[PDB]
Amino acid sequence: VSESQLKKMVSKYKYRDLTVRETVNVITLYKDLKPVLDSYVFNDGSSRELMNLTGTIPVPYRGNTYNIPICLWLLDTYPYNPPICFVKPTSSMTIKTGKHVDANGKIYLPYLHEWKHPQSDLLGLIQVMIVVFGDEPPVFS
Amino acid sequence: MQIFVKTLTGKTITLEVEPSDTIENVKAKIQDKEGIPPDQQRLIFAGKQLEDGRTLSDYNIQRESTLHLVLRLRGG
Amino acid sequence: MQIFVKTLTGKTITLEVEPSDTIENVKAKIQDKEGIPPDQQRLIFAGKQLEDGRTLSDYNIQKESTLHLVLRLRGGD
Repeated sequence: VSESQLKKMVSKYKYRDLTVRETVNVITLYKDLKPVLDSYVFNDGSSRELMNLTGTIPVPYRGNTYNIPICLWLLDTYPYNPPICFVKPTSSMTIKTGKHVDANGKIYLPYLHEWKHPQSDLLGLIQVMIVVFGDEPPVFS
Repeated sequence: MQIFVKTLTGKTITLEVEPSDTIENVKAKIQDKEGIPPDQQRLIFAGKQLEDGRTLSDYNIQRESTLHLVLRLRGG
Repeated sequence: MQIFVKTLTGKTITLEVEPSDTIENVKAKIQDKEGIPPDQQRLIFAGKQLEDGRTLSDYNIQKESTLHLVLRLRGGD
């Protein structure tokens, strides 16, 4: 919440402004998404404080709207690099591994494989996630 | 369910645990397969360090899931 | 061992504690570096709130670990 607090959690980001703006443009359309500062321990064990967007996104399916929970991670430099998406399934959700989701929850979409920064953004990434998830549900009660 | 565990050398191990299995228990299973002391094992899922006081369902770990194992006592 | 502490503004602080160090002690060290009253400091590790009656080893905190500090009452500026 607040734009000031947002510019504080991303003070160690090479491209603050950009990130911020983009973030503001995201939470703006998807209020179900809120920024948070947490430590991301890579597989190598290393750790780093990055800002991710935790929450849920609306994905209409069979006339029903499912609020699939995701967690986008931004690296000190997410203005040119693709965020680390993840499907955080609840105790009442079962990951349906497919072409855009594995057993760990990792998300796979052409938008990430071909990420640039001049045309690629969070908003665009989220919108594309709703379109793909709409045709292919990564989870099922 | 069945899960996978990758190492730092490039070795994958398969284990059969249950959603009600604690991480401490998972460490023991790995100590019986590889012989790595639980006190010298670091599990990581989705970039998150699992605790020995939590279970698998607590982390939302489904089947065919992949976990990372890190050994301690080498650097800092 | 050495540990790190991030703030809500984006500031990292380095401290040298021991596995036998209590949480309350850690708060004092931060109060001498920044001057933040222990009663106005909230430590968090792995999404868990550390207690002032527990130690670092109790939370399985190793070296090079990162901790989060939260201010109560909204100190702000």
